[PDB]
Amino acid sequence: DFHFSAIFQPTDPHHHQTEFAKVEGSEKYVEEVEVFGRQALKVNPEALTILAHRAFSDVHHFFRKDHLEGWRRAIEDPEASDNDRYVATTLLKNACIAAGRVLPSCQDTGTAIVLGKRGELCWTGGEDEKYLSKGIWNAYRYHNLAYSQTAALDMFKECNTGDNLPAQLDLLAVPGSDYEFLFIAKGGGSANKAYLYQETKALLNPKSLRAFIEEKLKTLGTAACPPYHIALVIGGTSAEMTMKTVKLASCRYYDSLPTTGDKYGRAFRDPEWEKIVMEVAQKSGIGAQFGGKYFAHQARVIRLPRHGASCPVGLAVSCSADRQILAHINKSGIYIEQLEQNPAQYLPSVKVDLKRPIDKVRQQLSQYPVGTRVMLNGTLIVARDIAHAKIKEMMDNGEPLPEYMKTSPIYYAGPAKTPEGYASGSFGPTTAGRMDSYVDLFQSHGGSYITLAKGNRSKQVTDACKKHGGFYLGSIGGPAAILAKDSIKQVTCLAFPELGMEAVWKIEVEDFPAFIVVDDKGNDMYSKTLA
Amino acid sequence: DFHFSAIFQPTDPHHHQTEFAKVEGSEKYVEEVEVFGRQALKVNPEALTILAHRAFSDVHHFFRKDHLEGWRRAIEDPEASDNDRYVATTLLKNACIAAGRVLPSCQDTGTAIVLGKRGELCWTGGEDEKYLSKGIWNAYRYHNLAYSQTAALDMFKECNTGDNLPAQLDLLAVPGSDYEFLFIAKGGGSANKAYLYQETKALLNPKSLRAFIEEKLKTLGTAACPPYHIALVIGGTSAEMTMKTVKLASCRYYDSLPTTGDKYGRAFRDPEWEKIVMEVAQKSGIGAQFGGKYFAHQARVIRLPRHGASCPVGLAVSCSADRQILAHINKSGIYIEQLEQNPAQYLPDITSVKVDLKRPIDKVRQQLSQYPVGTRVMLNGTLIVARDIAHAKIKEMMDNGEPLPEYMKTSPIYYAGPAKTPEGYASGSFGPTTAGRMDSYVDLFQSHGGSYITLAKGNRSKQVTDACKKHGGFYLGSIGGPAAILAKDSIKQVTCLAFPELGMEAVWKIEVEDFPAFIVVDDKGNDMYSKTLA
Ligand code: SF4
Ligand code: SF4
Repeated sequence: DFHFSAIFQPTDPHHHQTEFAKVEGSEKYVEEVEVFGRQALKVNPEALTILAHRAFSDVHHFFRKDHLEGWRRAIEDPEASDNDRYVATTLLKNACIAAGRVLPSCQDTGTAIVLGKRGELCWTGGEDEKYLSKGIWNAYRYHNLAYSQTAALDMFKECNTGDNLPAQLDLLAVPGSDYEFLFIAKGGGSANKAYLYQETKALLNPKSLRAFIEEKLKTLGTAACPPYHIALVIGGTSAEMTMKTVKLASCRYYDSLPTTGDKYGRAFRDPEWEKIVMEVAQKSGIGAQFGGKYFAHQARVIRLPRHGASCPVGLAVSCSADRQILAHINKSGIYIEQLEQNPAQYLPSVKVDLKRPIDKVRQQLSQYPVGTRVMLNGTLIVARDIAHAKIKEMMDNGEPLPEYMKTSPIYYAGPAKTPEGYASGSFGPTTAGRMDSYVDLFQSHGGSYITLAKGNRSKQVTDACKKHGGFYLGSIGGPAAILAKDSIKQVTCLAFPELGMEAVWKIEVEDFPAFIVVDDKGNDMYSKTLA
Repeated sequence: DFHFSAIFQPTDPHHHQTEFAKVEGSEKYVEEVEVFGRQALKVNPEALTILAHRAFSDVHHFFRKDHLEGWRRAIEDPEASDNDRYVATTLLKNACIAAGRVLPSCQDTGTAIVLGKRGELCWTGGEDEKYLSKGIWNAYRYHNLAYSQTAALDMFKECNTGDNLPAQLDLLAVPGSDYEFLFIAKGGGSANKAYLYQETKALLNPKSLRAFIEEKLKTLGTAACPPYHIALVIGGTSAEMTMKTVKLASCRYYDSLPTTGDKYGRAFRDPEWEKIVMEVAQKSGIGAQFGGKYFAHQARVIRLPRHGASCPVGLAVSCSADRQILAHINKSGIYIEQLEQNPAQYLPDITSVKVDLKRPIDKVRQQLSQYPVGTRVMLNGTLIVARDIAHAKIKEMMDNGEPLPEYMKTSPIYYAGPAKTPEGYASGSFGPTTAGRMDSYVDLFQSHGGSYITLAKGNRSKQVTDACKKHGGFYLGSIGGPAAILAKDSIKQVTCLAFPELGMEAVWKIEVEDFPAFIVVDDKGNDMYSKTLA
């Protein structure tokens, strides 16, 4: 006989485990009514604007408890490495700066993602996407955030939309008369570490699955600013369903799922395999960015039903800029998840002068092995994805490598907007691996001998630095607000201003910490843990 | 100033270009009302059961015009290869059988996927998932389909749910008072060929993108029964959004999108790069399964906005079992897309080695050894049928010290499974499965004296070529997709031999006549895909 079984059966479908604050006076935006014998809710769509504005403001200055607790755990664990503690201490201090509500916790203030669940009898007037987008527009326009969205004018010609729109608006039809939300300000760096695998029954035994996990976790590397929230989804009804689930798992949205399967194919969380993921993460030695135990905060593993011929698998992380906020609108008004406003309660090198010919800097760096902590003082030239592409194009047309690529270390980065009275907006490093295809080319043409970013890099960069006498320095990844507040003293746009954050910048820095990751001798700080 | 721009802006948002039929009398399921000055539609949720039942029945017996036209193009194009025309003719003949409404067009009757868009003022009572699931349940229970969903009792212990549930139910909240739908009966073989790539700005120039397309199309191989509808999505706001878009693009759901971008980042279809995908597909020589021009029916290329640090890319196909149906409920009742009920009108107005399998297996190996890869054979006699779960069970037995069972050494091994048997028929639809999923067993089984001759569809990995060379083995490629005509014409008797508890994935002993295949891998190191899928 027929038995309906929903795939997802959370025991806490409305997230009662989360603490919410009500927006003062917001009961004026709602009215409970009774139509055709059923309870309904009229919602003034301005409530969606107010809510989205607040969610995408608060989320850049505060974190959840389970995120902050992980950084404290890395500081207090006797088994953590010195680098584990240094990175976690820096990120907590960064969070203390961000909680001042001026600088966002990361320069990458993310794609605006809205998961909405509108009850059958929740009546907004239907213009939900417009009103939500206006609230998002307000948050990014009137706060010191960043405009990160790139519009395609044709297949290859692009421009920044200038307002961080469009958002991703996933609005679902569900029972009842409320409106429930998960807002995510998703960094590009962790978005890029969402992976889909197409597997078979041969994966589905303990030995094969553990080897698979070990292999795939290494491909995350340090490129998305660990410690990670690691989410793994085994199965799914389609690739897109597997990937949506792994995103939500990484947001801890499915934490109240059952922990056992049944003959109807319901989804379940697997604590036994979450523990195995954490054991792999810890024993990997990758650590919180620079070697150690704290590759991962925590793990979520969800097992899904599958077509008998199929085994899609999803792997994704939430990065140091762990940014999501639950919310709901009901007959009492607008409620928004309460994040931690006092992160401070969780708190328990070689000097390199850049103000010289770059060959003198290269010579000093050559005296030290990979793993050495350095403090940089002087000028950095800032350039990432589009600027690198433009410069390669110039040289392909016979033009010289620009002077500003040959005088100073190249910082792969872009700033968020500058607060009034401040020298710099949040201004941390971007993922180095995206620039790997340029390094040998630029070095063979006399520049980019020293680069500064975050994340492990491919072997071609190690070979290039050895061939050309180059270096790759790894900044701590994630602490964009304290870097801006403490290290960055002057910021000037050098070239391609139309590129927004991706313009070429000239910045003057003091006490800028980094590690020598790749030297000029073929050595790589990550060669043992991320081989 | 603020300007709202929806990412997707189809010029035909309600699919007026699609022909719909009204379910007779279905206006009795709806009622127009007005509350708070606004027009609303009350919908008896039984309408969802009725609609889902008809959709997931019709779609297994009929195809859209653009799919059938693609097969006719492969028959009539002077540039099509001889194998292109043979494969396309076989698939059209299969569709004519399926149009008899008894046998489904493929044995893999798919995952039931529902994209629903419920208007703000469309009131169903809210139990949409249950009522849709009951209609899907009716369709798979009361027709000659298959129960394809595998429940996980724990991480590794599995069972079939026995009713092709759960469905994928993606119900969206949208303006208005109607209920619009796209139903997809998605085969596992093409679902497995949905790929996500994490790329960068370094990809986004003509030379790199063309090279990328060339490289990735080859990784599709023939594993999902081409000619393909190829969908390529460049960009996206997240991996899951990119993959949903490429799925819908493969269903031709986004055909009316704009063809140019703008400063607000709207999605667009790119006809120039669709033409490039088609050129790449055609010049690949991969062909409609066995070499030629018709690797692809058509292409869809959607360009999406992206975070500046990101460039997700999606690639996906719709296979020969191209199965989707649009539908909507409005004030006039239930409307469902009209598919083509007379596929025979696409067939034109107007050479193989006979292989007797009823000989010792070593005599069959000897005869096959006389011929080069690419030789078309006609098989007559016994096949032993086993795919994913049976292979895993047998390897598990061997790991525990048991011998390879005798029934794995007497006849060629057909990787396949049947749909339910129609009353009075020898077999339900019973076509081949994707061979590549069994690649890890071949060398092991051949080292223990069996599986010397395998029969399935799709190109295989190099380890299979090496095993067949080491052990004097062969891989025969059945045409992929024509499950109904294989069942009606070739498969004469089906008996369950072992592991009856595995259901569809039991070991079967079947007798076949005039079963066509190509020698894909011989016993000499040759592989008919070695040049096109190198
Ligand atoms: S820089 Fe690091 S912390 Fe910030 S969004 Fe990118 S991956 Fe996340
Ligand atoms: S056997 Fe071929 S046609 Fe049938 S569902 Fe699988 S890939 Fe599609």
